[PDB]
Amino acid sequence: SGAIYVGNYRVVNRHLATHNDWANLVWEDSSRDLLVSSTTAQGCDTIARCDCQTGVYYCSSRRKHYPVSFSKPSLIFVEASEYYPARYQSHLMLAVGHSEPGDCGGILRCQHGVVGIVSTGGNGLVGFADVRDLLWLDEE
Ligand SMILES: Oc1nnc(-c2ccccc2)o1
Ligand SMILES: [Zn+2]
Repeated sequence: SGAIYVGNYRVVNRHLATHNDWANLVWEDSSRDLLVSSTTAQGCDTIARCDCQTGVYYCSSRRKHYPVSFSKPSLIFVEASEYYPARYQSHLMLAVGHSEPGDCGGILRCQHGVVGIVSTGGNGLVGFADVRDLLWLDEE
Protein backbone atom coordinates (compact mmCIF):
# COMPACT_ATOMS: atom_id res chain seq x y z
CA SER A 1 0.00 0.00 0.00
CA GLY A 2 1.00 3.72 -0.22
CA ALA A 3 0.12 7.06 -1.87
CA ILE A 4 1.62 10.39 -3.09
CA TYR A 5 0.26 13.59 -1.47
CA VAL A 6 0.91 16.72 -3.62
CA GLY A 7 -1.34 19.83 -3.25
CA ASN A 8 -4.96 18.71 -2.75
CA TYR A 9 -4.26 15.40 -4.64
CA ARG A 10 -3.80 11.83 -3.39
CA VAL A 11 -2.23 9.47 -6.05
CA VAL A 12 -2.81 5.70 -5.57
CA ASN A 13 -2.70 2.43 -7.51
CA ARG A 14 -6.14 2.26 -9.21
CA HIS A 15 -6.54 -1.38 -8.00
CA LEU A 16 -6.01 -0.25 -4.30
CA ALA A 17 -8.11 2.97 -4.55
CA THR A 18 -10.70 3.02 -1.65
CA HIS A 19 -14.45 3.87 -1.87
CA ASN A 20 -13.38 7.32 -0.55
CA ASP A 21 -10.79 7.68 -3.43
CA TRP A 22 -13.58 6.87 -6.00
CA ALA A 23 -16.18 9.19 -4.27
CA ASN A 24 -13.62 12.08 -4.64
CA LEU A 25 -12.26 10.88 -8.07
CA VAL A 26 -10.28 13.61 -9.98
CA TRP A 27 -8.65 11.37 -12.66
CA GLU A 28 -8.09 7.65 -13.32
CA ASP A 29 -6.39 5.63 -16.11
CA SER A 30 -7.14 1.83 -16.12
CA SER A 31 -4.22 1.37 -18.63
CA ARG A 32 -1.74 3.01 -16.10
CA ASP A 33 -3.08 1.59 -12.75
CA LEU A 34 -3.28 5.25 -11.49
CA LEU A 35 -6.12 7.05 -9.72
CA VAL A 36 -6.01 10.61 -8.33
CA SER A 37 -8.60 11.71 -5.69
CA SER A 38 -9.17 15.15 -4.00
CA THR A 39 -7.86 15.76 -0.41
CA THR A 40 -8.84 18.63 1.97
CA ALA A 41 -5.33 18.79 3.56
CA GLN A 42 -2.60 20.37 1.33
CA GLY A 43 -0.01 17.60 0.55
CA CYS A 44 3.81 17.95 1.04
CA ASP A 45 5.24 15.58 -1.73
CA THR A 46 7.07 17.10 -4.78
CA ILE A 47 6.70 15.34 -8.22
CA ALA A 48 10.00 14.88 -10.17
CA ARG A 49 10.08 16.76 -13.51
CA CYS A 50 13.09 15.02 -15.18
CA ASP A 51 14.13 11.94 -17.25
CA CYS A 52 16.21 10.28 -14.47
CA GLN A 53 16.60 6.50 -14.92
CA THR A 54 18.08 6.08 -11.42
CA GLY A 55 16.30 6.46 -8.06
CA VAL A 56 15.42 4.74 -4.74
CA TYR A 57 12.15 2.81 -4.10
CA TYR A 58 10.61 1.69 -0.80
CA CYS A 59 10.00 -2.10 -0.61
CA SER A 60 7.54 -2.82 2.33
CA SER A 61 8.13 -6.63 1.92
CA ARG A 62 11.83 -5.98 2.94
CA ARG A 63 11.27 -2.79 4.98
CA LYS A 64 14.16 -1.42 2.83
CA HIS A 65 14.77 1.32 0.19
CA TYR A 66 16.66 -0.05 -2.84
CA PRO A 67 18.55 2.14 -5.35
CA VAL A 68 17.57 1.00 -8.92
CA SER A 69 18.13 1.75 -12.63
CA PHE A 70 14.76 1.81 -14.42
CA SER A 71 13.50 1.83 -18.01
CA LYS A 72 11.72 4.80 -19.66
CA PRO A 73 7.90 4.74 -19.20
CA SER A 74 6.53 2.22 -21.79
CA LEU A 75 3.60 0.10 -22.96
CA ILE A 76 4.52 -3.34 -21.51
CA PHE A 77 2.57 -6.66 -21.11
CA VAL A 78 2.26 -7.65 -17.37
CA GLU A 79 1.97 -11.43 -16.58
CA ALA A 80 -0.60 -12.86 -14.07
CA SER A 81 0.48 -12.81 -10.36
CA GLU A 82 -1.09 -14.91 -7.51
CA TYR A 83 -3.95 -12.39 -6.83
CA TYR A 84 -4.31 -10.53 -10.21
CA PRO A 85 -4.66 -11.63 -13.87
CA ALA A 86 -2.22 -10.59 -16.70
CA ARG A 87 -2.64 -7.54 -19.06
CA TYR A 88 -1.01 -4.52 -20.85
CA GLN A 89 -0.04 -1.31 -18.94
CA SER A 90 1.28 2.03 -20.29
CA HIS A 91 3.64 4.59 -18.61
CA LEU A 92 5.29 1.55 -16.89
CA MET A 93 9.00 1.53 -15.83
CA LEU A 94 10.86 -1.73 -15.03
CA ALA A 95 13.86 -2.30 -12.71
CA VAL A 96 15.62 -5.44 -11.35
CA GLY A 97 14.17 -5.63 -7.84
CA HIS A 98 11.92 -7.38 -5.31
CA SER A 99 8.19 -6.59 -5.63
CA GLU A 100 5.31 -8.59 -4.02
CA PRO A 101 1.56 -7.68 -4.28
CA GLY A 102 1.47 -5.62 -1.01
CA ASP A 103 4.53 -3.62 -2.25
CA CYS A 104 2.23 -1.60 -4.66
CA GLY A 105 2.21 2.10 -3.54
CA GLY A 106 5.87 2.17 -2.48
CA ILE A 107 7.35 5.46 -3.86
CA LEU A 108 10.19 5.59 -6.39
CA ARG A 109 12.07 8.92 -6.02
CA CYS A 110 15.20 10.73 -7.44
CA GLN A 111 16.86 14.05 -6.29
CA HIS A 112 13.97 15.90 -8.12
CA GLY A 113 11.18 14.17 -6.09
CA VAL A 114 8.57 11.45 -6.78
CA VAL A 115 9.01 9.52 -10.06
CA GLY A 116 6.36 6.78 -9.65
CA ILE A 117 4.74 4.14 -7.37
CA VAL A 118 5.21 0.32 -7.38
CA SER A 119 2.50 -1.25 -9.65
CA THR A 120 3.96 -4.64 -10.90
CA GLY A 121 6.26 -7.47 -9.62
CA GLY A 122 7.41 -11.09 -10.26
CA ASN A 123 10.48 -12.59 -12.08
CA GLY A 124 12.94 -10.43 -10.03
CA LEU A 125 11.45 -7.26 -11.69
CA VAL A 126 9.61 -4.28 -10.13
CA GLY A 127 7.23 -2.12 -12.24
CA PHE A 128 6.59 1.55 -11.37
CA ALA A 129 3.65 3.59 -12.71
CA ASP A 130 5.26 6.92 -13.77
CA VAL A 131 3.57 10.19 -12.54
CA ARG A 132 6.24 12.70 -13.93
CA ASP A 133 4.15 13.38 -17.13
CA LEU A 134 1.13 14.53 -14.97
CA LEU A 135 2.20 18.21 -14.81
CA TRP A 136 -1.33 19.19 -13.59
CA LEU A 137 -0.51 17.65 -10.15
CA ASP A 138 1.67 20.80 -9.38
CA GLU A 139 -1.20 23.38 -9.06
CA GLU A 140 -4.97 23.73 -8.17
O1 LIG B 1 -15.67 -0.55 -6.25
C1 LIG B 1 -15.73 0.66 -5.71
N1 LIG B 1 -14.85 1.33 -5.01
N2 LIG B 1 -15.47 2.51 -4.61
C2 LIG B 1 -16.67 2.47 -5.09
C3 LIG B 1 -17.77 3.40 -4.87
C4 LIG B 1 -17.56 4.63 -4.25
C5 LIG B 1 -18.60 5.52 -4.07
C6 LIG B 1 -19.87 5.20 -4.50
C7 LIG B 1 -20.10 3.98 -5.12
C8 LIG B 1 -19.06 3.09 -5.31
O2 LIG B 1 -16.89 1.34 -5.80
ZN1 LIG C 1 14.93 13.02 -11.41
